[PDB]
Amino acid sequence: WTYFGPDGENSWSKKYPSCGGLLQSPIDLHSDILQYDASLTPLEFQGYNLSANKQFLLTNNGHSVKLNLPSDMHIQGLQSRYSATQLHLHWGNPNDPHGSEHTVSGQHFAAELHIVHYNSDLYPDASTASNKSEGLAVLAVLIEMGSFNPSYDKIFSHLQHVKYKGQEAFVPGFNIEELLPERTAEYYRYRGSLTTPPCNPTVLWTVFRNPVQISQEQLLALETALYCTHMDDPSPREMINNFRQVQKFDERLVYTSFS
Amino acid sequence: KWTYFGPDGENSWSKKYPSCGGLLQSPIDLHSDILQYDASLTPLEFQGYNLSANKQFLLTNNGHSVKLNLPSDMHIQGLQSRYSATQLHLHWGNPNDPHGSEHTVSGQHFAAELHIVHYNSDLYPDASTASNKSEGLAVLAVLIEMGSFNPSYDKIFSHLQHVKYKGQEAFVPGFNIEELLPERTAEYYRYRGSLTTPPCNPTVLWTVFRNPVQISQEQLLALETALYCTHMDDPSPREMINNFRQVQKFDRLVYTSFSQ
Ligand SMILES: NS(=O)(=O)c1c(F)c(F)c2c(c1F)N(Cc1ccccc1)CCS2(=O)=O
Ligand SMILES: NS(=O)(=O)c1c(F)c(F)c2c(c1F)N(Cc1ccccc1)CCS2(=O)=O
Ligand SMILES: [Zn+2]
Ligand SMILES: [Zn+2]
Repeated sequence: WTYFGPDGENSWSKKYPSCGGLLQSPIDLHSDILQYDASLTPLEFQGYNLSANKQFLLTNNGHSVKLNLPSDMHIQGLQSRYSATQLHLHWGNPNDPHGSEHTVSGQHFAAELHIVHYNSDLYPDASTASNKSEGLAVLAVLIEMGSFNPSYDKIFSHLQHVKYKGQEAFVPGFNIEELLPERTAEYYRYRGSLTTPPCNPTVLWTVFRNPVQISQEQLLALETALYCTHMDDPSPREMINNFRQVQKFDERLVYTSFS
Repeated sequence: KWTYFGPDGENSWSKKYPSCGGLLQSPIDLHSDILQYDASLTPLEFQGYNLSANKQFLLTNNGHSVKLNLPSDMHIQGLQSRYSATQLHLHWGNPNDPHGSEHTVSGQHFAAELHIVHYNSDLYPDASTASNKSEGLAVLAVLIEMGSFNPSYDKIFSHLQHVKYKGQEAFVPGFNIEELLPERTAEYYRYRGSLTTPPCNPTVLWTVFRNPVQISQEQLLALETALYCTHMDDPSPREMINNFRQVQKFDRLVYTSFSQ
């Protein structure tokens, strides 16, 4: 599967039936469908300050650049503990640098960060949780161009070493909470899906209200550093526009922790 | 049995209709990064759009759409070839969400959208033949906003009660179809795309006018509540609502006849 050509998102449902099922993500977050919910208490990010004496694997899997995370990292404040498994990003391209997955009032942000977690109280690993009730929780950070962000550069400084599918690099531990925006108490919450195959409708989404900033140069590095092909592929593919189009979301609300 | 909702909805169209998962798909979001002025985009001329009020034109519910058939003496000029009209139809949302345009502008949906489908009658004998040929089809799109009552659109909408179910047909007296077009038709977006329904053939030259028209809340509610996708005797009725495809990746630039 890919984000373009004949194996792109309109054809995912062939091999991955859930991609044509219910509860699909991402969606447009717009005023008519928001409803304040006082039950939406602040999350607490535990174990996010990764040991600087450890190394964490960054990979290009051809679909995505991901950073593996340890299972002692978890969200507190949901009904079950959700333990981290990985983070990754989505972006557009230099000619149209608006590649977030979620949109707000119809508008894309430059990019979007996802921190994938699974219900480790109920299930042994994310793979097993992914097709299960209450299985997954993803945190989403909207990214816009602005000042240079030293924390995001702790990932982005490694991207050259994972330019091609199959390449890997080690990242020394840093405080992952530095990638989150201001006022993480303010968020959107809804039940949806993975935004890539297999598109399982098992994700509790938390999209923070406020974006982060990265510089013009950091965004361009993200959009130009990575291919979606192996190094020896005679027909290379840039890793660009790696976001899913928004999905219909009818007769449903997105709950907000803010009014 | 493709639909706009459920296991036969748009993310599954490609399973039966391969072009729906191919290149050059429509509709799209019209936004600054992908627009470019093209001074060659001169005005279209609309010929034979003033249909006689003493003639009548067939309105049909085919289960997927309600279309008004148009006569082949109705043409657009300006395109390399002459294109003849074949039908017009609309796309809309639902009573609780009157946002059902197909194209979006800077990420927003309009209330509804009108499409006037033409085929290259210089080259082909009918629109079905044209539809699998390069630039075989030309579709004009009018964005529709909730606003004032529109008597011209009501010349269509006042018959919808009478084609509520799949297979039903009604006659509409002729009127001037140019009354359905917005102000300043010289200002438009132009791009190469596709049918927005199965079989999604990538054979359409799209012209989306820059300016919307208005129809009233009451006209929208009538449109959004009058029609069914199913036969009159079907025991599992489906309302004809939310009949718009999501916008597609733009794989393209959109050319504008206006520079600002
Ligand atoms: N946006 S997202 O969070 O849905 C998302 C994504 F963008 C991906 F690129 C990928 C995801 C993924 F979630 N997965 C899928 C998955 C997660 C956890 C348990 C099983 C499978 C892993 C394969 S991947 O192609 O690297
Ligand atoms: N928006 S659109 O213009 O692409 C569009 C549409 F919305 C439809 F609902 C339908 C279309 C159609 F174009 N056709 C398709 C076609 C046209 C002309 C030659 C052959 C096939 C007829 C079948 S339909 O399902 O009534
Ligand atoms: Zn993601
Ligand atoms: Zn149409």
